[PDB]
Amino acid sequence: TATGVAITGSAPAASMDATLPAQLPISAASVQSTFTLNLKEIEESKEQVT
Amino acid sequence: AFSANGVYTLMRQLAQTSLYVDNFVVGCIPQLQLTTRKNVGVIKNIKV
Amino acid sequence: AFSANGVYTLMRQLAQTSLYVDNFVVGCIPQLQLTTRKNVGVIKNIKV
Amino acid sequence: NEELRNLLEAQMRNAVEEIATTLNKKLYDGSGAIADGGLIGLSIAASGQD
Amino acid sequence: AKLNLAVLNNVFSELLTQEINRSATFLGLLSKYPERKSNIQWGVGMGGT
Amino acid sequence: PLVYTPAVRGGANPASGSYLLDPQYVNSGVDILQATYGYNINGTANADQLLQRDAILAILEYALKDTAFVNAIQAVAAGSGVTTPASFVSACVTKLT
Amino acid sequence: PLVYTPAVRGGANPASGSYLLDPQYVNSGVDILQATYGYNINGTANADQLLQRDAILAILEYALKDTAFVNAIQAVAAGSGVTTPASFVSACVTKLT
Repeated sequence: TATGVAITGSAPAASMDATLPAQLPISAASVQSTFTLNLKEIEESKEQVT
Repeated sequence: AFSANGVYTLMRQLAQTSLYVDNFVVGCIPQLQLTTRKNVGVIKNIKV
Repeated sequence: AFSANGVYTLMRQLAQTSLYVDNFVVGCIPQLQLTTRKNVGVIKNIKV
Repeated sequence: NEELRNLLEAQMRNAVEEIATTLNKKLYDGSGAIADGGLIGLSIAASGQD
Repeated sequence: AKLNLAVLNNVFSELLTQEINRSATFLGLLSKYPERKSNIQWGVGMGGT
Repeated sequence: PLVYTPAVRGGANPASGSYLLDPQYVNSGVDILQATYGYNINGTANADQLLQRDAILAILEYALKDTAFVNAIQAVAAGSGVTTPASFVSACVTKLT
Repeated sequence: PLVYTPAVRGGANPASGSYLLDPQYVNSGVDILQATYGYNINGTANADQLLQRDAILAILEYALKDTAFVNAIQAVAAGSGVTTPASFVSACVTKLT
């Protein structure tokens, strides 16, 4: 703050500035996927599909 | 009073009474001054 | 703060109001710190 | 801390030293059971029970 | 029972965001002057002849 | 029955267990709190402590921020037998029963 | 009338106003808090908010550590209609008055 006193005044009241946190958490979850393909399908798809 | 953007401000760190305090101050002494209210035009209350 | 026997103390001559006065101070700021109370033994309440 | 920094390497040396200190504790209390680790121990080696 | 659940520490980062608006536009163009007197006096001339 | 979820938005249940509380302004004005909450350190579950931890976070995320709860716990502390606050916390339990 | 001191031993009224709480083990078992408490950051405390600060620090130090207060706040949460815990705190403020 900045207030106005007289020239022969008496030094007005105290005031400082301020900061604040944010803390923004991330560490719980994930985005995942599976697909579970077979081992015999990867041979009968090289001479089956054009 | 030094230089602060053309406004003369004076520091003067104050006195001290306890062992652990500093208790500064800073201030200036201003005035605006308009000559010849002839060039001056105002418009009042607009819807805003 | 100087280092009298490793303990840091601060001088701080205070501000004076009358003409013939000085009004000094002196002080420090301590803390003791024991880790790991494993090596420690006490023999409380001897006849004395 | 440097030890708590690498979390696998700290618990690696922390489990071997638990195997080592639970093993001599069973050298005095061994009974041959699976919960006693299979050790026989001095509880019945330093007395006559067969 | 985690072995560093109470030794991990919370450290900020150099990202101070200026949020408050403390601007000075009209003060910035008034062509400042150092008047070291008690009061400013000048002359205003009306008519009459 | 009560269906409380951790009110900290992105990160209700963490991997480490250091569930970092969000900072909250406690007197409805002037102070700030900034807690954490480390999970299981002397056991795991007990199947009862999951309901008591379901109420510790409720009295700490929401209640101290509230302005009507704190004026109630202000009124209990002004009683005629409330000093040396092991009697403060015992004269509020009998209010809650 | 309540008489009270900050419970951490050598750190009662700090210089910077960051009153670091000493950690308590809250669920009678398995958890930990490690909170702090910032002093006046949005003004001052104007002679009534000292009394609210007198009771928030008592409910945060000597109450969450206790085993009969966390069991007294457990039984309110298992009541009737105490869901969505902005009503858990409003069903607790009716017991304290």
